[PDB]
Amino acid sequence: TVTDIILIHGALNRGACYDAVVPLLEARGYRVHAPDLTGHTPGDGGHLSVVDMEHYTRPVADILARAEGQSILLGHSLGGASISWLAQHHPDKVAGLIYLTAVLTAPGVTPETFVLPGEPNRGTPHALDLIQPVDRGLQADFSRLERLREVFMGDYPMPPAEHFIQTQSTVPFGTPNPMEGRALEIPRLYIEALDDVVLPIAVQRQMQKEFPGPVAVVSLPASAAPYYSMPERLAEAIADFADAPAEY
Repeated sequence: TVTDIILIHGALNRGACYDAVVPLLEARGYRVHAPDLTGHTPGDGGHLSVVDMEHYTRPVADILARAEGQSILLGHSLGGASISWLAQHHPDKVAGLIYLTAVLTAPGVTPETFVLPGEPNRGTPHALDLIQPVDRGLQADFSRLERLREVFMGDYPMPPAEHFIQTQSTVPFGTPNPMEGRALEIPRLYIEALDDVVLPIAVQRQMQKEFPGPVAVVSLPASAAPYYSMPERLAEAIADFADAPAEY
């Protein structure tokens, strides 16, 4: 039944960020994908090209279309707003959702609800401090490289440029979760990064607790990027979920 595993990057990242994890899942017998979202491939136009969530997620819709069977969608950090949106529109194509220290927001709730300071257990003030506006775009603050590294990339045994883009579209921050009806019947899994300081473990829990209905959860002892510090443990739980998502 489950045929493809689709891994989806966070803000300012690219598909390639998952390089270490892809062949581990492939060994578990899956067609594994790590596409760039719209605006995330150098030479494609960048952040102003992204019209809306449909346009931003099209490279994932396209893959799901050629899928022989069912798919698991994984989102990292900001990626969770992409897989919630896709779930609404292709629930026939999706068998399961993985939120990897990602943004899981209740129906009709935007991700910014949890980036901005607020109560209870809201705010990502490390990221607001290191990611800055430009033009409608967001971009890291390159005057503080070591800070950029300990905060966003401390799990890397720095990463290579293939893993990143310069400018991020604001589209997925302001677009609210459209999941209704069948989409809420998809099994949901949240993988926590317990030592994350981008998205504090308290915010992660506040998001699991605020989503209507059950969320299965696995806890990883990682920081903002578990695909760097522990690909093997991560793939394993990803494949244990794709082996039978209704019962994990």
